[PDB]
Amino acid sequence: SSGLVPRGSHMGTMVQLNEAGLFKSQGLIGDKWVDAENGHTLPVNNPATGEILTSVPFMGKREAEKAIAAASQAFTSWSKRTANDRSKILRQWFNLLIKNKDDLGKLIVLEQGKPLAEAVGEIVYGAAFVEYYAEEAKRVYGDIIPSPFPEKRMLVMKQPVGVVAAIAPWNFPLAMITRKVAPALAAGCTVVIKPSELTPLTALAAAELALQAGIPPGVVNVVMGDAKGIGDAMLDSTEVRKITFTGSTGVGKMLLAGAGKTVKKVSLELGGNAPCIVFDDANLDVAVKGVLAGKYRNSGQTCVCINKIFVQDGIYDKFAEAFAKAVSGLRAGNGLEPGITQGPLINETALEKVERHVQDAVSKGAKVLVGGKRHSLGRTFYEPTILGNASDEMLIFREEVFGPVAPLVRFNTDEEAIKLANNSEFGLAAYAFTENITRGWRVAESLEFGMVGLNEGLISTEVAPFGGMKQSGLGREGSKYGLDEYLEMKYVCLGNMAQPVG
Amino acid sequence: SSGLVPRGSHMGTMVQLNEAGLFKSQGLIGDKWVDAENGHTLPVNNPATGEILTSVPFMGKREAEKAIAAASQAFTSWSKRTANDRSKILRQWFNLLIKNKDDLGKLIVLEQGKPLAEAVGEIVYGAAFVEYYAEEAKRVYGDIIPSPFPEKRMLVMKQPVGVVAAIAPWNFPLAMITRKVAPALAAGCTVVIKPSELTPLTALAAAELALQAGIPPGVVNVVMGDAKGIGDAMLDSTEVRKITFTGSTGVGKMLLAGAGKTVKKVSLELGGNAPCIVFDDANLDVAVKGVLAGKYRNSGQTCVCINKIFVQDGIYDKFAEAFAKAVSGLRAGNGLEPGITQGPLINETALEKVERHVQDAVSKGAKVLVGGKRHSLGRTFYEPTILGNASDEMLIFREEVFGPVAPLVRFNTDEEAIKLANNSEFGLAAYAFTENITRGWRVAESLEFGMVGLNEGLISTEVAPFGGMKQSGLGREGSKYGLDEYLEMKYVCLGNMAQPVG
Amino acid sequence: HHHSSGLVPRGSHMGTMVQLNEAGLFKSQGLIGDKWVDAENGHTLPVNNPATGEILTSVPFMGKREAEKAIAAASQAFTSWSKRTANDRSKILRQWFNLLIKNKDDLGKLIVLEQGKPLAEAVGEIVYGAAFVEYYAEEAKRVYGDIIPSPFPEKRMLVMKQPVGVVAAIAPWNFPLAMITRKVAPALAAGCTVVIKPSELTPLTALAAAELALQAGIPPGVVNVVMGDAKGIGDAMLDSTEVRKITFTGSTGVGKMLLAGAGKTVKKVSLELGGNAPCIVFDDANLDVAVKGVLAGKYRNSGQTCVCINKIFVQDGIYDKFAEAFAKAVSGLRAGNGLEPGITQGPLINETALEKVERHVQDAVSKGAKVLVGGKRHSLGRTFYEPTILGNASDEMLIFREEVFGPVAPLVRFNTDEEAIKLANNSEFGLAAYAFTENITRGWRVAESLEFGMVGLNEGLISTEVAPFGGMKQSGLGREGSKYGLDEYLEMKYVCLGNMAQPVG
Amino acid sequence: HHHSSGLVPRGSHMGTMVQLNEAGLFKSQGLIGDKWVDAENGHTLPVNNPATGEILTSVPFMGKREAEKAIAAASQAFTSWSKRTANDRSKILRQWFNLLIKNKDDLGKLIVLEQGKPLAEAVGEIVYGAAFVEYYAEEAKRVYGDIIPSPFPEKRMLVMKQPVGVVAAIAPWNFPLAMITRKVAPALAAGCTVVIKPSELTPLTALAAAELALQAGIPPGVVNVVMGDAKGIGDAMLDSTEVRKITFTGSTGVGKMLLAGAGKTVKKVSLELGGNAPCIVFDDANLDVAVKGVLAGKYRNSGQTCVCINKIFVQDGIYDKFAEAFAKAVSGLRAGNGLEPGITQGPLINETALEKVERHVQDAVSKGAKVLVGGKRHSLGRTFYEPTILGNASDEMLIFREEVFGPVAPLVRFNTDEEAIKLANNSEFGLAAYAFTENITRGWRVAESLEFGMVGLNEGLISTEVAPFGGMKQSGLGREGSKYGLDEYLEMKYVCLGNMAQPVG
Repeated sequence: SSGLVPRGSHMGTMVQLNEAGLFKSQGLIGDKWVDAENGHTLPVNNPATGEILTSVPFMGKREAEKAIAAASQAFTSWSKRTANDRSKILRQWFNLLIKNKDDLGKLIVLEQGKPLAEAVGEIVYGAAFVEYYAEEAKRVYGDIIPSPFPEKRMLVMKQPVGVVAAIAPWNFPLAMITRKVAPALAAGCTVVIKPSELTPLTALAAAELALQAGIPPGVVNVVMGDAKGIGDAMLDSTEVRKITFTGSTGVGKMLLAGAGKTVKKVSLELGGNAPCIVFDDANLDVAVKGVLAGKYRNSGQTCVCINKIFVQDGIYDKFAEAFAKAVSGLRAGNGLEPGITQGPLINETALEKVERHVQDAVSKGAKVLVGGKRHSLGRTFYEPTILGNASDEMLIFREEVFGPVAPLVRFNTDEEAIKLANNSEFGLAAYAFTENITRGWRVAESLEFGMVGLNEGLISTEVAPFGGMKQSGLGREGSKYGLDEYLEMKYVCLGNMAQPVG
Repeated sequence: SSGLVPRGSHMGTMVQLNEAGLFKSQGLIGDKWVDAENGHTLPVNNPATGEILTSVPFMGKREAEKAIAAASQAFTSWSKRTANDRSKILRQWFNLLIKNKDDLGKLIVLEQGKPLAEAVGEIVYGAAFVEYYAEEAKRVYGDIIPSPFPEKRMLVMKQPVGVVAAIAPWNFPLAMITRKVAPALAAGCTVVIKPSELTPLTALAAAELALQAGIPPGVVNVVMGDAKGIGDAMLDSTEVRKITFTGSTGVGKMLLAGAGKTVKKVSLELGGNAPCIVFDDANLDVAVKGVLAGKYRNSGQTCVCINKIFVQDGIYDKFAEAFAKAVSGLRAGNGLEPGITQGPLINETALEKVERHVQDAVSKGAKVLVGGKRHSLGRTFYEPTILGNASDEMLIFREEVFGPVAPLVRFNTDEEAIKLANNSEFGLAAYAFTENITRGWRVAESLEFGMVGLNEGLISTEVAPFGGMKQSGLGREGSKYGLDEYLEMKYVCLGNMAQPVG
Repeated sequence: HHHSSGLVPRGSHMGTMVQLNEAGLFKSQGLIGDKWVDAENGHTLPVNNPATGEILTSVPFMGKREAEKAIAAASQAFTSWSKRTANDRSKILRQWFNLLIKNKDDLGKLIVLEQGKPLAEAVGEIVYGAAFVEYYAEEAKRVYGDIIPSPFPEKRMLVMKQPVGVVAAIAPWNFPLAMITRKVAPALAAGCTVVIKPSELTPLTALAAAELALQAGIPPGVVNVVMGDAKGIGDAMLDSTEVRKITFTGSTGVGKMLLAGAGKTVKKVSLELGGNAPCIVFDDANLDVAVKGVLAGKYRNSGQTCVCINKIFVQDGIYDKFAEAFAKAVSGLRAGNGLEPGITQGPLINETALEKVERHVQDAVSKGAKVLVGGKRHSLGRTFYEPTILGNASDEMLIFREEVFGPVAPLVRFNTDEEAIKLANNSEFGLAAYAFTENITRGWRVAESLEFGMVGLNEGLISTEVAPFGGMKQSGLGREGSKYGLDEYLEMKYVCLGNMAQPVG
Repeated sequence: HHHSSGLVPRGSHMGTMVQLNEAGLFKSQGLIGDKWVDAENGHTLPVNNPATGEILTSVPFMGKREAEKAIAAASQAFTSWSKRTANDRSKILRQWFNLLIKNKDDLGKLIVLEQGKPLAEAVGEIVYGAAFVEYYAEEAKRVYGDIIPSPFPEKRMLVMKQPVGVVAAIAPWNFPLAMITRKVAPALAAGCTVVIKPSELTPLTALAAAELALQAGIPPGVVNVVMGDAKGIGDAMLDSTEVRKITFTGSTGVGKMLLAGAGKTVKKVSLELGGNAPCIVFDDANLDVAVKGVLAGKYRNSGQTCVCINKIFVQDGIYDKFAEAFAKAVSGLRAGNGLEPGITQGPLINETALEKVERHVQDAVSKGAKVLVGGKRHSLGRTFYEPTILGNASDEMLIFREEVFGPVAPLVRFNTDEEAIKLANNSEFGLAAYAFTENITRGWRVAESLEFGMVGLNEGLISTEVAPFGGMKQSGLGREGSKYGLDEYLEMKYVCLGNMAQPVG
């Protein structure tokens, strides 16, 4: 035969991305797109097909040092622009992300696997942080504080902290980049970001659009490869004043310890193990829809995912039946195909963890209501699963599954469920469903979690502060408060001041 | 002879303190004043006389664990009181500190050595944090954020973080206790505090007055002795959610690293190396008075102390002459004696550091204008000193002296002085003197320091945020912002909400 | 000196009056600057106890001349008071707060004597009224200015907030202490001085409060108290250049005239006027909570509160059970003299108030309302009225359309949520409203939908110093209580610094 | 169709008018709901170019009936507009902002044609006026409510902020675009609808702005524009129940009447009235900064700004050097038609304005003032007046006491700082003031001391959308620009939730 023999299954999509200038195979340091110093690379694979999409550089310490130096050089000028000037440029970036949302969504699907509707939704959500902080840049207010000394006047100024090092995970290849880069740039900081080596392409496309928006070279730098070597260069640098990380708890704890030697500002978001309480007086349809959305978005691979569901005795049977019917409607497959609502797990390690959790639960008495095996598609597709008769001795109760498995734990009293929900070292998201005003407010107040969905399974938004309590993190992303993570307060005391006349 | 043979030189003062119930020889754990588990003790000595004032317990890990358990038990009830209820109790504590200020001032003099006027001033200043946060407790405002989803409503709540571990240094035996304890208690947290083993008595007296105010047992706990063992118990505890430390940079960096393993919230204030810029157009009298106060308060032993003075070429001679005349008016001695304005350095290690700094400067060309030797009183008294012709190669330029030594560095241009002032890893206080509005605002904006005194050498106040940039710290103490260090934000998303009618 | 001498009129509660007089809290003069004064012509007005008819004392009948002198004293005192630190004003205001609380039992008795409410409610009013003094003593130190990012590189932008100047305050009779402190405390905290005209019906409590202000160290002229010819005093307040802000609580008709009159000198005006509070009891209300809440929200102060429930809309499914349980609750109330323990309803303030209540009840019964409990003057006579419930009320009744200010609760049946909310919003009033529902969606919806400045949701007692109180529509302008209450007494100033330099390095 | 036909009056700047008409920005009708309309009786008023005397077009002469119809359209549109999300309103307002900026050059020319200012100032006004639209598009999403710590364990306390309702806005002629957007942008952002009456002297720019609002997707009835009988329109705005807030910028006499009239329905009112801005040049001013700043602060818009410098107090030591350098600066100004490049002074708006300027100059010269530059009508005639400086001015002169609104700068010598500050504060005006000093203590002191809503310190050009603008004393109520500007269009609501439970564990 004669004809095109593609190496991959989605060449038309990759060609369209490349024609749009959104398909990159190099990192970004200052005013250049670059390879690693020795030309080494790593493959980026499509999780639904196994195919290599492209190689990207395998960078380390030296490239990270060069990126930090570029960011440090760019900081002086960027930080001294007016807020209005930074705001205009950031809005241009926001507009370009939205203009390119359909192609950027497809790029997320290719490298990370989620359904196209979720990927395009991630562009809209991620871009919203850029818009939000473009507006908030102009609202970094200082204070004039009444002085108890007649001869003194007291001010508070808020100024950018300096060069920021940012590390982002694979589960939201765009939004985890903008949630960190947007506030940093708005405040007047510059950044060195290390996206996940599993999903770097979307970060590179976002950086290309930042350059097109007029973000000066060196304000945004993107490096990837040897995550440990890059992270150590970020921690060892004097010029890096702040480090922001989202990812695994074990890695985050090491980063936080390492940041202590230079007293860096740190914000981080780590593992969660979100409880969801369905009370007897929940609106059943609202609860089923909210739990389905909160558990199975991104095939369970979200930091705010519902991990365990406590269901009150009176509603248990009706909830379990309606929830199983809802879960049975999910469809796994390649995210570029219409009607697909579950993508593959990111890799074999993730699949093996899901299988370990399910095997442990079934060995301790859990009942498989739906699913409980690898999907017929193979690879890293796992059937959406519900485990009935779950308990506090199970691995899935104690640890974050990060997959499409919903364990149900029966409970009797409200106090019992709230105390169980609060009995862990996690503190990211939690959820509750009840129609009663007193009960709803009480549960929301009582839960020891940074976010609470009350009659809501989809809580993500750029306007509100997201982050963890206890061992789930430090600091917040989104809202006015997210910008404070990138600022230093300064108290200025003016002396030898005079009394007003007449 | 017949008659009283006191062991110390200030028995009348110690008897008056004891009669007032302010002289303690035990720690405080829950509802009991306690010894160490094995009865071991450490002496607390008067630095002006060498005499033992009293012994206090030499506690460690086990007592710290018991104090944390008491704080954890007390937290449930204290955190659930209304803000108004906590506020009333904290105001009672504030009133008792002020009522007892003269005796509490004398206790600081005995254990730490500063002049009585400075010690009574420290009570007024330290007590002011108690008042401030009693008022601010009622002003922990949450938010209602406009929701971009018509069917959702969005709230932000702010709630106490939990048990706090606090470590305080010796240079402000009262104010470093209240700066940490007051916001923690106001927010609804409970505390375990380890005062300096050099100056624990004032902390114990403050805790006695807290009990008299109606602060419930276990809300405030005070332990001391094996600082490493106590600190390790604080870091290892799950229940300790936040740790606040003021002290040496080396110890602080180890604490911050150690806190990473449980993802604790940390705020800390470390070494500073404050530059002071005297421009050619400074008001000479204002500059001399401000530099004298900012350098020599507490014999130079303040975290915000002026460490190095940059003096512009045109004013150099007139400043050096007037400043030497001002420094020559200082008088060293026992802080309980009238007219004394310089107390002894805390210990022999501090004296040896001062001597090392002076010897290094003189070996590199500095000119002793005033002082430059141990005072005739001996012990740890050091003559107030001025070193002319100082330079950036000197130990005193590069490191925190924490003593009564003022080095003068000549400079030519404004830009030169600002760049030199900003060329370190310190970032706590800085000072500038200029009569010009443009120059003054410019220098205040340019300085990379958490606090700036502009035509002011005495900047301390509870109403404004104090803390460090770069390697000088994390977080702030004082002002509305100080309370945020003890709170966790919670976003609550209400779903299935209806549109307003008509 | 012999017990038969008549210089002090003999009467009931003489022991209480003697104890108040001994405490320095029983006054028969106004306060202008550093003097307690009579009116220039020695005219007076009597203050009578509404439960007994007995004279308590007389107060001056002052007018224009005395109001001008009080304004001049306040203007003279403003210069120094406004330039004190916030901390200095805060300390003095806390001393006043502490004195009010120290004297609460005697001050409560004084409110009972002149206004009539039960002693427990009067002592509660002292605690509530004094709370504004404490709140604004703290808030004085929290008048924050701003530093705003400048879009011009060479400029820096600040916002300062400074006291407006002399304030004229006019207070009504239903809370003789709290209506004084709600206005005086924020004004003083900001650094303003005040001329206050308390109600001529209940002036004694204001004078006692002013004596305690002087004892607290509030300098003479910072607080001045005048009363008598309300129109003449009000016209002097409006005509004065130096009065920069007026604050008024009282009748809508008088408030509208004051607002119009303030226009000629462009004064800042805050006011709180008539309300006509609807209360919606939905079918899914917790019955006990609704009954208890409506009982409290309607009958406190015998219905004489600005935020009192005026009309209750009850959903068809809960109507019968609510009406029965509510009648049983109301039957427990007991009218009498507020100094007698066990009494829970005092007399209406005067005969005009009683006649308005009788007019509302007669109109309702003539249009088909059913008297479920009460509906007549109490056997005690004077201005005591039986606690009343009118079933089968409608939108054509005077009590539906106008503020009754008395112990009468009309019940209006409704079918749908939307019907009740549209009905509740169909007036020019906009002060308080109330709703009872256990459902989260319905509760938030009703609270958002109601066109009122305050909403009680599963709550009949909403008053607090920490939250902003005031009216929408024709019920008022501005707010009292909360951080926002202090802004009524401040002027914003934008300061633009030019020729500024770029930061170095 | 033949060039000799007279349907379109021939004249100067026809190319510009044709380009504006082609762009959809040249209107001869008002806007009520979904229609562009004439007055009910077809009456009109002409709009003439002040530099040429030529007719631009006519606009309707509307009155009470049309204002009532506009209010009804705004009331109908309010229900839906107020219930959109803030994000939805923000997107639409940003589309309007972008359209104003896209059309800035043509809109600038339209301002020149009807109002007369130089084209550079008119295009600058579009950028400044449009900035309010952008600012409040962003601020719409930042209308934050509060959760307040409750002193009652069983209650929770919230503060919500919701749009006030239909707004009536009245704007003057000196900034034909920015005075429209400063009022319309925050109103729309909050969720209010508007009826605006632009100045009958400069209505075209408002109509162009409203066409662009419709193109942006602002629904019909959200913005309505009426003009003609200003008294009849204003009375319809005041008489309407549905108008909940009035905002007015213009003359003090008219503003005081509107404020008085608003009292009968207890409307929220914000207004900005006459100013009489003092400018203090201290002996230690940077001479160049003061000269440049006073030049800009006095002569922008030929002195026809609300914040224009009205009187300059110059300290004895710097007087001679300032007067000499300032005269040299002023000599550079050039009067003419604003469409001619190089022109920096346009004509005064009308003959009444010119006569007031002549009255002020004649009064000053009769009382001893020295004409340093100008002091007569410009050789161009019409309403052009020579830029003038009057030396040796005093407090007995009309120009010291009253707002000149023209290109005349009077200089008053003073000796001490305290003298100048007391003099600057001795009026009933309170809008802008200015000061020039290099000293930090003196600068902060003067800024704190001045009894004015805005202070320029070493700055003669202070206008910005990011900071609060408005007057103290008789210069106004409320603020425009900054986060605070949005509060003028909101009502606070306190919601108290009762029967709440204690948190668990």
